[PDB]
Amino acid sequence: KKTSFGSLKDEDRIFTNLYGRHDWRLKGAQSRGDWYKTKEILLKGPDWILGEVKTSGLRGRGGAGFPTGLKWSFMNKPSDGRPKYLVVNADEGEPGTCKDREIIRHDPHKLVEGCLVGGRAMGARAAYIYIRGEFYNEASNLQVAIREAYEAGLIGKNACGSGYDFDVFVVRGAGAYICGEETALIESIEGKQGKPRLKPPFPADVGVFGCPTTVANVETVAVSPTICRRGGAWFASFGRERNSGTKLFNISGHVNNPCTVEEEMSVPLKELIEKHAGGVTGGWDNLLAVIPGGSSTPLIPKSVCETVLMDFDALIQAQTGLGTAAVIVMDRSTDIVKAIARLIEFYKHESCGQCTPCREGVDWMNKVMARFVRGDARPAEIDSLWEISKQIEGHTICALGDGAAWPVQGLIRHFRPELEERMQQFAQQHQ
Amino acid sequence: SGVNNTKKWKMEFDTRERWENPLMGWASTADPLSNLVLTFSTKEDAVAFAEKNGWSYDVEERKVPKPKSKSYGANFSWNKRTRVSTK
Amino acid sequence: ALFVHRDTPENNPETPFDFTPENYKRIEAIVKNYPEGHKAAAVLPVLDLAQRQNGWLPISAMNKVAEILQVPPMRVYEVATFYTMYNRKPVGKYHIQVCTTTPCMLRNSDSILEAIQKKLGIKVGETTPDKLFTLIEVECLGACVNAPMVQINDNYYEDLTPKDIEEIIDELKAGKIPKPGPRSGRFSCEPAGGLTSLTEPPKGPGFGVQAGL
Ligand SMILES: Cc1cc2nc3c(=O)[nH]c(=O)nc-3n(C[C@H](O)[C@H](O)[C@H](O)COP(=O)(O)O)c2cc1C
Ligand code: SF4
Ligand code: FES
Repeated sequence: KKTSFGSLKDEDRIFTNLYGRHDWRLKGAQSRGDWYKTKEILLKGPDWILGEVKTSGLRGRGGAGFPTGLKWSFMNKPSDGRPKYLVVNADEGEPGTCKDREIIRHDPHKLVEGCLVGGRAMGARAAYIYIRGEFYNEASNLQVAIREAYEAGLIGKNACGSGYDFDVFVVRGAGAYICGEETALIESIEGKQGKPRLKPPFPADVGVFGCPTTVANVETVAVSPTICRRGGAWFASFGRERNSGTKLFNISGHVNNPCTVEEEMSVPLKELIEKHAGGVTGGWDNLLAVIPGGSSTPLIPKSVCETVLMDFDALIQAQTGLGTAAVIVMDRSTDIVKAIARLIEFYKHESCGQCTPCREGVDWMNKVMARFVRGDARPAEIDSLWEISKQIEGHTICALGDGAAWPVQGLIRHFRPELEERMQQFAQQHQ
Repeated sequence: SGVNNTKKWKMEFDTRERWENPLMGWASTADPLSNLVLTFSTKEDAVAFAEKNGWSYDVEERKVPKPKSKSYGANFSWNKRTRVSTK
Repeated sequence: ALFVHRDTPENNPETPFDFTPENYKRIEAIVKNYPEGHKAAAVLPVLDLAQRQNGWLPISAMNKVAEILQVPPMRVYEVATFYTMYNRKPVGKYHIQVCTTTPCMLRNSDSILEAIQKKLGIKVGETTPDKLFTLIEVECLGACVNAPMVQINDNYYEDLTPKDIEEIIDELKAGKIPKPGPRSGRFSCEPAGGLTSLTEPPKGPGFGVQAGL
């Protein structure tokens, strides 16, 4: 067992064209190991592929972190007449998250091969890659790559000479963050408003077009071929137990070199920021708070960031979450209340409006936060806002409602003196 | 949608003339039972009460909504008309 | 900003719209991507194709999409008003979209927005009198490590300063088309001042491949 994690070697990185300095097209992809022995992987069978993903300990990289091997095994059942589909979530809408964008445009063939291998394990006839409409150039890059795979016989009829037919369609979104939610993504593909479905049924039983479906994040799908080639045991050698593998991180905000970088799971938060992002603007002592996994995760203050690790279990114990592993850094010159208030404004603009607690509650929370920014409120409203957030959390159809409540809870948990100070200043200036 | 007003049996009497009061236009009546409504646990209790008081009566059997088969999943059927075009 | 339609002389059911013969060929490819019996799945791509041909979506374009795909017009209206990339009113030739969500705000997207307004002489939500530019704020565009950034039509312009965006607008006025991507010195999402990873040449086919395959 390892005590410490990080310092991932280049030989062990999966996304080796992360920065687009090598040819992203098929020839460059093959020279880097993509599409190698895909036929042999396919001829191993869905159970062997699903075993490798289970052994790798891989968990969903879209934000929720479900164990990928178990989730994909819901599809490993006899057909009943309906087709079966893999839906790749390339909506990438969480603020702070831009990792999936670099996979699609610089390593498109990893994603295409992942669809074939991942789709084979589920017995899917095709993959629908849902990419946010704003990613037009990335969508075109992916479409060029898919045409190359088709022309080379790597997908389509008799993919990789394996006797398995598989198509890969790209469908673009039209501007909605809620379409990253797995059931709302399915609804969007079907030509409706992106409004999430209740569960049950679950997608593996009733999904896109009403057929058995699996929705998977781009990063989850793109690492599957490598896991099969190099083995699950290789992947599980990275990170803590139940926190396996490498991870793409986005470090943005008040850092010297905001960047995307691949790094081992369970790396300390401080080492990640200082080693790869060039440190906090103005020095580590200038740090105020970090949102560790995209806007939906509660912020943690500087004291927590001193020692916390970046994996699913460590961040849960710190009262937050890994999320998409989008690290947003705020230095001490930040107006923390405004920064969080802007995130609630984001959720207010993205709420699909379907269900009452988020249609009405998020808009309500948005109004209170705007007053809290100016201090035009009473301290008794802080506890009220906490209770409103708890009335949204766990009572909505989808997790966007949970995602709007958690950032508010993070602000109140760690920066209540700041909120009260703003109110006290306003009362004097307006006495 | 509340069903709490459909639990008990009622006994009411036939409606009779109401006319306009010449002075004010108020609704006048000469029917002393115009407002009488009695409540019973069962129709047997209601019938027994009516019989001993000499009233002729009509009994209407209780209408109970039949059990419906509901399935949220049917809203997304692959090949059935139950698929909904909007949510 | 409204979500009800009022017929005007320039936007009514009789406003001319029809897909060009080439666009009808592209529609067949779109519709063929979906299982038979589920043509409605083509509403989003086809509705966006109408905007690409026309620039925006008059009510007559929305009606034409409904007719082609045999879906009730209301269901096209619902999609048109739900997704924010659809323009139900005309937009300038260059739709400037500035991200102002917290990660871009933390890196001074306000300066970018103020620089644009000062140069173009317009406020957010407005179109220039020449009808060349329209300006709006948008939520996260998925390029947060490259903040602050804007999207002009289909392209991203990244790591902007007030000087960079003003140069991009000057090129657009001149009729040139600026190259997308970071304007700071780097090429994409790599850390500035030197790669901290992927410095070594990547391994070739078969590296680390487990035994048994
Ligand atoms: C509001 C909202 C937005 C989401 N956006 C994304 C997204 O952009 N990309 C993504 O992979 N998952 C997103 N998710 C999570 C998905 O619903 C789902 O958990 C994920 O796609 C499953 O893939 P995975 O198991 O491989 O992680 C979002 C969820 C919510 C509630
Ligand atoms: S929580 Fe919000 S986004 Fe999710 S279904 Fe309810 S209203 Fe829609
Ligand atoms: S916050 Fe602006 S691109 Fe993400």
